[PDB]
Amino acid sequence: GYFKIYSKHTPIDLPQGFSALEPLVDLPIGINITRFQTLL
Amino acid sequence: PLRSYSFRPTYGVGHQPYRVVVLSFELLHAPATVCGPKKSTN
Repeated sequence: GYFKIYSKHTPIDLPQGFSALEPLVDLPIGINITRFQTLL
Repeated sequence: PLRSYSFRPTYGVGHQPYRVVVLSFELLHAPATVCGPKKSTN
């Protein structure tokens, strides 16, 4: 029931490197996410 | 359908304005997010 977001920002298909995303936010939200869509 | 209490500042103790706060609690499987102070030692 927790919504966890990890994130990482880098300056550069996708790069052929390794970088570990770090914990950004854990939120007690409560919803039951099943689908999602990007916002621009 | 509904009448009125109509208190006076002289009523018997009896029927007098009494404030009530019912603090219902929850224990759903969703994560708990309301908690007590959790005091801390030195």
